[PDB]
Amino acid sequence: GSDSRTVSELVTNTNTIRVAMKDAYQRDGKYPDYQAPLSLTADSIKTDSTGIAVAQLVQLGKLTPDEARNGISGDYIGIGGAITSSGSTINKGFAMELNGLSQEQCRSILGQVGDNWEYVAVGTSPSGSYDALSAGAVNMLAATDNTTILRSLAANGQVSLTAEKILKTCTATVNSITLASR
Repeated sequence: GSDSRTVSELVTNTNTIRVAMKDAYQRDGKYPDYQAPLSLTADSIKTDSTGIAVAQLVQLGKLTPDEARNGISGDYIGIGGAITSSGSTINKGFAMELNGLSQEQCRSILGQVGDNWEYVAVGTSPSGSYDALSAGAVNMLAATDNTTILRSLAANGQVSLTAEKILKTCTATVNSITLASR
């Protein structure tokens, strides 16, 4: 991406969070349910005990508040469950949602991270909201298309998100990216 403020930090945070999520939870074989981080502060990320994943990671000492934050939206990063089969009742994956992105920010982020996640989708969740995560566990096996469900565990779902392909997405004025992994 271009020399645009904050995008490199958010991208790096996605990596840092991935490492921390694996360290905290992978041994359990399942990941935490979504709880909204949208009212957290730099204080309360250290104290909230309702099950917000970034708060858990900070309280485990595996992450700090700046590493948990989306500086583009000004929200702490949303993290919820993801499923790996139809009608599963276990979060066998996790999903993180990056909200409040301009077209350029969204494209830049996809150009840096896209092919490092086995599920990638683009939505329209604004700053202050996590529309995908609040809707439920993310379906990692939804069929891909060229605009919304970009990479998934569906048949032929590990699409290479080249610069050219990224031109077909992030096309709204307000965009969001959901990344998910086993």
